[PDB]
Amino acid sequence: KPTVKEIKSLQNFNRIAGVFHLLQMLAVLALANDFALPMTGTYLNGPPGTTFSAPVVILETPVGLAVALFLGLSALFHFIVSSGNFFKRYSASLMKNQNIFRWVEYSLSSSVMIVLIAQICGIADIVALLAIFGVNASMILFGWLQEKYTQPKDGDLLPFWFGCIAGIVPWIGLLIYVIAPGSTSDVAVPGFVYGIIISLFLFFNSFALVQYLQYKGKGKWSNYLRGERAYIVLSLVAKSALAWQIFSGTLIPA
Amino acid sequence: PTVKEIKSLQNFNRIAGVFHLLQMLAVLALANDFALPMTGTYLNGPPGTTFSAPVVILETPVGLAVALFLGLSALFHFIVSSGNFFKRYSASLMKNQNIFRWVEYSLSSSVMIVLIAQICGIADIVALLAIFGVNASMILFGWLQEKYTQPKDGDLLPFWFGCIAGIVPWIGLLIYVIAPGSTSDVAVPGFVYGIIISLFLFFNSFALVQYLQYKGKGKWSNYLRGERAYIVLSLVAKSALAWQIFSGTLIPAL
Ligand SMILES: CCCCCCCC/C=C/CCCCCCCC(=O)OC[C@H](O)CO
Ligand SMILES: CCCCCCCC/C=C\CCCCCCCC(=O)OC[C@H](O)CO
Ligand SMILES: *C/C=C(C)/C=C/C=C(C)/C=C/C1=C(C)CCCC1(C)C
Ligand SMILES: *C/C=C(C)/C=C/C=C(C)/C=C/C1=C(C)CCCC1(C)C
Ligand SMILES: CCCCCCCC/C=C/CCCCCCCC(=O)O
Ligand SMILES: CCCCCCCCCCCCCCCCCCCC
Ligand SMILES: CCCCCCCCCCCCCCCCCCCC
Ligand SMILES: CCCCCCCCCCCCCCCCCCCC
Ligand SMILES: CCCCCCCCCCCCCCCCCCCC
Repeated sequence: KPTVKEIKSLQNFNRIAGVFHLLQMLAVLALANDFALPMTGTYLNGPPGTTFSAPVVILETPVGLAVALFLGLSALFHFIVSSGNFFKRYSASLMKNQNIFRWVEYSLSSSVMIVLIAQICGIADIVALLAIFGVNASMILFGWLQEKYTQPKDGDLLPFWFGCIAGIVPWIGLLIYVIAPGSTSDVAVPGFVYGIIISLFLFFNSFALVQYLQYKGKGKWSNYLRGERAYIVLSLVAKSALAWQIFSGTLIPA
Repeated sequence: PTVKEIKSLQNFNRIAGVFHLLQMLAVLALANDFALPMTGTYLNGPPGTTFSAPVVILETPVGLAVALFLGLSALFHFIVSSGNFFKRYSASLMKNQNIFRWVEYSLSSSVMIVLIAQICGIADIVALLAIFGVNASMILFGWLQEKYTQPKDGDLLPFWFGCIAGIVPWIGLLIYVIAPGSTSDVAVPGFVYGIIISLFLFFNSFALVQYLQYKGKGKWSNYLRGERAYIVLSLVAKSALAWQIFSGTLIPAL
C-alpha cells in the first residue's frame, strides 16, 4: 500500500523533472536557430500506375519550437501531478497501479519526439509522419489499457504486447530509411543522426521494460512506486538527451 | 443464445468463406499484373538540405494483394465455421468475444487500407508501413473492448482509442486527394473516389456495430446480432473493394 510520505516524495520528483524540462524549454526557445524540416506530398501526375509529380513541401516543422513543445508538455503534466490539489487523485490512481496523466502526456510528447527523429532521418511524406504520430500514440494508449484493465502479477500482458507491436513500427520505418534500399547517393547518414536513433531506441525500449517489470511484479518491481519513479527518471533523461542531441546537431551554428 | 442460433452463424461464416474463396480464384485467374510502387525519398545531403528523386523499393502486385485479403477472410471464416471449433467459437460468443475475427481483420483490413492508400498515390514505404500499423492498432483496440468490458457498463475507452487510431489513414487519404501545395490540379479518377467513399462508409459501419453492441440498446443487446452484422459487413466490404479495384485497374493487358 502506497503511504503519504512515498506519494509526497514522488510528487517532489515530478516537480524536479518539471523544472529541468521547463528550463531546457526556455533555453531551446531562446538559443535555437530557425532550422526547419519539410513535410511533403508526392502526388500522382495522372491515374494510379502512371507517374508522380516531384515532391512538394506542404509545411516546415520549426524544429526548435517542436523540441520546446515536447519539453513543455513534460513540464505541464509533471507540474499538474506534483500539485497538492492533485495529491488525492494521484494517491488514488497509484493505489490502483495507474498514472493516467503520464499516458496523456506521453501520447503527445513521445509522438512529437518520434516524428522529429523520423524527419531528422529524412522521412518527409506528410502521411508517413501523421501515421508515425498515430501508431506511436497507439503504443502509449495500449500501455494505458494495460494499467486500466490488469494488475501486476495477474499473468495478463495482452495490452502491453499490442503496445510493443504498435511501438516498433516507427523504428522499422527509421531502419528502412537509414538502410535506404535503392539509394543512388553515396552520402553517409551523419554520426549525430545515428546517435539520436540508437540512444532514443534504447530509451524507448527502457519505457517498455518498466511496464513489463511492473506487471511481472517480481523482486523490487512488486512495489508499483519503483516503476512510477523509473518512468519519471526515463522521461527526464530521454527528453533531455533528445533535446540536447537535436540542439547540438541542427539548432546552433556550431 | 440458442445452439441453433450458433449453428446458424457457423453456416453464415461458411457462406462468407465460399464467396471470398471464389472471388479470390476469379481475381488470381483474371487480374492483369498492375502494380503500385513503394518508394524511398532519401536525403542526399545533411538533414535540412537536399533529397534524391524518389526511388521505387518494391511494387505491390495489386491482383495478388486483393487475392490476399479475400483469402485471409476465407481462411478465418472456414476456421471458425468448423465443427471442431464449434465449442471454442460458441464459448467465445457466450463471453461476447470473437478473437479470430480480430486476428483476421488486423491483417485483411490493413492490406485493404494500404491498397486504397496506394490507389490514391501514397507510395512512401514508411507511410504504407505506418498506415498498416495504425490500422492494425484500431483492430487490436476493438479486441481489447471485447476482452475487458461488458455491454451496457458505460466503458467505451478501448473503442474510442480504436476510433483515434482508425481515422488516421483516412485523414492521410483526404490529404492526398486534396493535394495541398500541388503544382497542378490533377484529377482523381471517379473510380478512386468510389473506392475511398464506399470503403470509408464500410469502415464506419464496423465501428458502429461495436458501438451499438456495447451501448447494448434495442436488438443489439443480443451479441449474436453484431456477430452476424460483422460477417455481412466483411463479406460486402471485401467483395465491394475487390470488384472496384479489379474493374478500375486489373482488366487491361499490360
Ligand atoms: C450495401 C450495398 C453495398 C454496395 C457496394 C457499394 C459499391 C460502391 C460503388 C461505387 C462506385 C462509384 C462510381 C465509381 C465510378 C465513377 C466513374 C466516373 O465518374 O468517372 C470520372 C472520370 O474519372 C473523369 O471523367
Ligand atoms: C473528425 C475528422 C474527420 C476527418 C477525416 C475524414 C476523412 C474522409 C476520407 C475519405 C472520405 C471520402 C473523401 C472524399 C472527399 C474528397 C474531397 C474532394 O473531393 O476534394 C478534391 C480536391 O480538392 C482535389 O481536386
Ligand atoms: C517523453 C516520454 C517518452 C519518450 C515516453 C516513451 C514511452 C514509451 C516508448 C512507451 C512504450 C510502451 C510500450 C512499447 C509497450 C506498452 C507500454 C509502454 C506504453 C510503456
Ligand atoms: C475485411 C474486414 C474489414 C474491412 C474490417 C474492418 C474493421 C473496422 C474498420 C473496425 C473498426 C473499429 C473501430 C474504428 C473502433 C474499434 C472497434 C472496431 C475495431 C470495430
Ligand atoms: C451494408 C453497409 C452499408 C455501408 C455503406 C456503403 C455502401 C454505399 C456506397 C456508396 C458509394 C458512393 C460513391 C460515390 C462516388 C462518386 C463520386 C465521383 O464519381 O466523383
Ligand atoms: C521501441 C519501442 C517499441 C519497443 C517494443 C519492444 C519492447 C520489449 C521490451 C520488453 C519486453 C521484455 C520481454 C522479456 C522476455 C524474456 C524473459 C523475461 C525475464 C523475466
Ligand atoms: C505474456 C504472454 C506470453 C507471450 C509473449 C510473446 C508475445 C510476443 C509478441 C511480439 C510482439 C512484439 C513486437 C516487437 C518486438 C521487437 C523487439 C526489438 C526491440 C529491441
Ligand atoms: C517488386 C517487389 C516484389 C513484390 C513485393 C510485394 C510485397 C510487399 C511487402 C512489403 C511491406 C512494406 C511495408 C508496408 C506493408 C506492411 C505489412 C507487413 C506487416 C506484417
Ligand atoms: C474509418 C475508420 C475510423 C472510424 C472512426 C469513427 C467511427 C464512429 C462511429 C461510431 C461512433 C458513434 C458515436 C455516436 C455519437 C452519439 C450518438 C448517440 C446515440 C447513442
